[PDB]
Amino acid sequence: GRSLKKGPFVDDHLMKKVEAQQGAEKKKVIKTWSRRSTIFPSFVGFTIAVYDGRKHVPVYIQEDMVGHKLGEFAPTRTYRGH
Amino acid sequence: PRKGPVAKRDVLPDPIYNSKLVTRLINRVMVDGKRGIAANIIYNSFDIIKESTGNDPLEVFEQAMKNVMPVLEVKARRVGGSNYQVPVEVRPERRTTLGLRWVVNYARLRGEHTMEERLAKEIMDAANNTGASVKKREDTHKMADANRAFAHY
Amino acid sequence: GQKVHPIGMRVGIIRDWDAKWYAEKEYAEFLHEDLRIRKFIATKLADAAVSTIEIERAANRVNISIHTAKPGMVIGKGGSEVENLRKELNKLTGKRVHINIVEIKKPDLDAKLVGEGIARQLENRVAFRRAQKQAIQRAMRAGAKGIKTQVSGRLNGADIARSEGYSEGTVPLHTLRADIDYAWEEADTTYGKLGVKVWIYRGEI
Amino acid sequence: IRIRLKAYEHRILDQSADKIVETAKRTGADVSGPIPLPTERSLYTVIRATHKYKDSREQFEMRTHKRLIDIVNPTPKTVDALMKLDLPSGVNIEIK
Amino acid sequence: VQYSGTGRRKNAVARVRLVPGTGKITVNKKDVEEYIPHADLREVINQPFGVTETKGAYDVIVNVNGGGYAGQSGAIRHGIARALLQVDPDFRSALKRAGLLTRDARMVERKKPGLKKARKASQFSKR
Amino acid sequence: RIAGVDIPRDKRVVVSLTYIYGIGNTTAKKVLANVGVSEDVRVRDLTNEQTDAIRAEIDKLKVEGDLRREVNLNIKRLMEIGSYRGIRHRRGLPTRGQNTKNNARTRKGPTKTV
Amino acid sequence: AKKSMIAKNKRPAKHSTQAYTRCERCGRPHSVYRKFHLCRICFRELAYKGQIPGVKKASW
RNA sequence: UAGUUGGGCACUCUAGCGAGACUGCCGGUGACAAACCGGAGGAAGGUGGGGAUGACGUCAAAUCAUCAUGCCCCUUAUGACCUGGGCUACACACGUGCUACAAUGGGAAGUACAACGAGUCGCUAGACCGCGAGGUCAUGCAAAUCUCUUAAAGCUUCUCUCAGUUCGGAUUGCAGGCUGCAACUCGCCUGCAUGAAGCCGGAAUCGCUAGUAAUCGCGGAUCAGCACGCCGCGGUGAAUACGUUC
Ligand SMILES: [K+]
Ligand SMILES: [K+]
Ligand SMILES: [K+]
Ligand SMILES: [K+]
Ligand SMILES: [K+]
Ligand SMILES: [K+]
Ligand SMILES: [K+]
Ligand SMILES: [K+]
Ligand SMILES: [K+]
Ligand SMILES: [K+]
Ligand SMILES: [K+]
Ligand SMILES: [Mg+2]
Ligand SMILES: [Mg+2]
Ligand SMILES: [Mg+2]
Ligand SMILES: [Mg+2]
Ligand SMILES: [Mg+2]
Ligand SMILES: [Mg+2]
Ligand SMILES: [Mg+2]
Ligand SMILES: [Mg+2]
Ligand SMILES: [Mg+2]
Ligand SMILES: [Mg+2]
Ligand SMILES: [Mg+2]
Ligand SMILES: [Mg+2]
Ligand SMILES: [Zn+2]
Repeated sequence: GRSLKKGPFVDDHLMKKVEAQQGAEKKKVIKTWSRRSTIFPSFVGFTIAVYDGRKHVPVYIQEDMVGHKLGEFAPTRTYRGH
Repeated sequence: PRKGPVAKRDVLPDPIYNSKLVTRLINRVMVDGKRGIAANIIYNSFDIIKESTGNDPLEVFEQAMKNVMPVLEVKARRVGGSNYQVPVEVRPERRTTLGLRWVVNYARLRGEHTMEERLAKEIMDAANNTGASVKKREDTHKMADANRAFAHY
Repeated sequence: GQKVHPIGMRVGIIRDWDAKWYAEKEYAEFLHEDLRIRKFIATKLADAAVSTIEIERAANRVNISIHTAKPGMVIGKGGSEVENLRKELNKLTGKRVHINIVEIKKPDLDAKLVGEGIARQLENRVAFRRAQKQAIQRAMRAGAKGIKTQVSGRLNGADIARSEGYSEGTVPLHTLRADIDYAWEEADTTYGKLGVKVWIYRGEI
Repeated sequence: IRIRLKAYEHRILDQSADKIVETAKRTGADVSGPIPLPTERSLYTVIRATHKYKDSREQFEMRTHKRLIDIVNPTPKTVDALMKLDLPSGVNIEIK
Repeated sequence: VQYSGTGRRKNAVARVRLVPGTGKITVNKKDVEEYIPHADLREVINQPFGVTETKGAYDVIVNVNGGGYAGQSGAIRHGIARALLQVDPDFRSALKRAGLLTRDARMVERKKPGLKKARKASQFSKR
Repeated sequence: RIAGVDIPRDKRVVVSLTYIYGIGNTTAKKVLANVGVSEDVRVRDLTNEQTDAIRAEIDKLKVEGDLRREVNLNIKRLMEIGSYRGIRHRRGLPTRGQNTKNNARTRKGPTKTV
Repeated sequence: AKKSMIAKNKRPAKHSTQAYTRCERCGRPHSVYRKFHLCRICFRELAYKGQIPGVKKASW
């Protein structure tokens, strides 16, 4: 996977936005196109609207979700069945 | 082919038994050009034959070939709207080929764990005039005799 | 069935490369520089009867041999035209360019020149049969051991395209030692492209 | 001194190699060679058609013929003579 | 004094040298039995002596490289026949009738484009 | 026997250990190396003391219902958080990126010709 | 969109991996030989014309 | 210690020039021809093997998406820029392959033999670290000089004993190595763990006549990274051809 020396990855703009909202009593939805961003404890407790190709699907972060990419929690394509 | 009979490539004699027939046996048992494994299996089987029977394995193998090699085969002929078999004497080249083919195939089908053991058992049975290979020769002769009414073709 | 390009078939057997230079790290750069040079020269000297451009490279220099059946027109008065061409080529390439003009004796035996002539006539709405016939006449009189020509497209603006060709003498395309020149040209007409292919079999090698 | 010659056509390569040997020997320097080196060959396979038709291919090859020349006890004149002797543009020459 | 020879088979090339002796064969500084662990191949190498009736008369030193063991065995056999020619021209007739002088030219046929091997073609489905 | 699973008797000790869940061939070699017991002996030929030493190593290891609970917890964690992988597990489709247009029979199950 | 794509390819890439090769003669993106910076089609065409030094039809 | 060093190119090899193979010579048949059969010699004999080479044409076959192009169409949009997504979907059907179902085998140790090609910020020695993928230091080479690269089948031992297994290697969990700005959609690889179907395959159907089939590896183009595909290379290496009814 992602090599250890490299650290995590998180788009700087997304990381900056979450850090700005850190000092907040109540969190506001963060609209992002950054599928690549990795989830952080700072991300915990927020609602992030991740772009899924055509619209920003909201996702509530939690300590269970940490350690994964945001895009994985926003399915791209819909398949109801046949 | 259409042009006519083609040259038959030759075979050198076996290194230790000095027989072309043993070389042909190695060729038949060989797979994927693994001639080393093939030759080792043949020699192990011959050793087993000499052990379990005091006779020379080469003589035993020749006896098995005599017992298994057919004489009359059946070739299918389509006559108008009816297709049926026709008896045909086997030229000696195809005789040895069929003998080796039957021996190797039925040996591979035997139940013994190792191929050389299977081959040795099959060879000894064929020499004693019994086993699957001898049964195949009997069935071939039986089919030829049954369709013997068509020998004029 | 399809046929190998007559020149490409003999390149390295009896035909030699037009790009007569060697390079390892600069191979791609030199090749693209040659392509741009050839394209620019064709555009610039289109009216001049230019056939072959042989490019050689010696350090920063570039030696360009241009074959033409109108050497005087290409050279200009007192070499004015060739000198202006050298300046333009120096600008385009970024390095010194020596230009050498060559006289195409017997222009009728050049595949590209014959094809260009036929294409010009077709653009002028000459009968394709007559154009090819006179081309073959001139080539044979020049002394070609054989010639072959083909024009394909919407002949006379016909709705259904077809190909009509002519030949005289011998054009043994399968003979490798045979010295056969080949060229393909396009005539743009009111109804689109017409392809003019010419084979000229000269004395074999 | 060591001279490596490379070319796409062995005929012109041999011509240039003979010229180098002739000028050196005339100058009096000792020459060993020419020594043929294993010609490099590269192969390029391209689909003959411009669309689909994968099975029909065509193969082109680029060959680099190479010659080696060794000059021993080179006289002072030989260096300038070899540098003045000009090969065709189709031959690549390397010194030492 | 030594009698030289060159043998070739597939990509294998063998420089053979006969010297009068007991029939010992060494290949690339190792004994024949070590180098060729196949009895059939060793017999193949010794074929020239059998036809020329020179069993044990000459020992062989072979510097061989290229190809595999079977190809190198054929090259050793070819070089031995050539070295025997040098030893005595009269062996030429016997060696020729044995075919040992003939250079086996069966080489690996080149792969063809559009075919998975020299002649094997891709599995074909009509529809 | 060792971890509650009756490993084969006549088989060699390394292979009989592999029959335990959560233990592969490499792990079996490592534990036998720690215990000092030769890998060739059959488990029937193993002495009581060697068996007890093997038991201590395995207990130190994590296997059987413990490992099964752990892996099920991980898979359940994915499914509950609603990851893409969780939905893959829920719908019985390849989770590691394979293409589902063909193949995928291992996850999907037997083919339904409909 | 050939001209726009060619211009975009000519411009410096935003990231290293984004850089990709086109046939500088026709702009074809697929099957571009680094040695010649040409697509297979243009390479075959120019090789036939004999304007690629050294290259010639292979056969053995 | 090593073809190392000296020394020599003799051999091999490399690559220019040549020789050779032409029914040329001999016997027989043949319409005194063409030619055919056999023999000698020779490395090669009747086109020696293979490649390139693809007639006039055929299927309004394929390609307006390589390129070019008449005509028609759009022109603040069918043109242009950006991020993200899709081309990777998945109840199903088909084609082409890879791996298997095992003992002519799996596994452990030791030992032997290639060829074609690629290499500059690229091929990387050697050493050290790491179980491994790889990482660090660092060496030679723009190369018949160094490297990728001690090839795998093979051969010799030891073990496994016919078991859905020590066959099988899917799927899955975990923990990691790389490339890249970035590996979730969606890369490859490694270790641990798990261990799926599969016991040789219905009707039917495919390739191949010899260094071929089969089988074993190796290199290459594309390429930051990524092939069971393609192109090429060599290793080992068979069975069969009675005959032209179908
Ligand atoms: K997929
Ligand atoms: K499929
Ligand atoms: K490209
Ligand atoms: K020579
Ligand atoms: K177009
Ligand atoms: K158009
Ligand atoms: K289909
Ligand atoms: K495949
Ligand atoms: K074994
Ligand atoms: K990915
Ligand atoms: K690669
Ligand atoms: Mg294909
Ligand atoms: Mg092969
Ligand atoms: Mg286990
Ligand atoms: Mg994938
Ligand atoms: Mg790219
Ligand atoms: Mg021909
Ligand atoms: Mg169509
Ligand atoms: Mg258009
Ligand atoms: Mg985009
Ligand atoms: Mg696709
Ligand atoms: Mg079984
Ligand atoms: Mg054939
Ligand atoms: Zn192009």
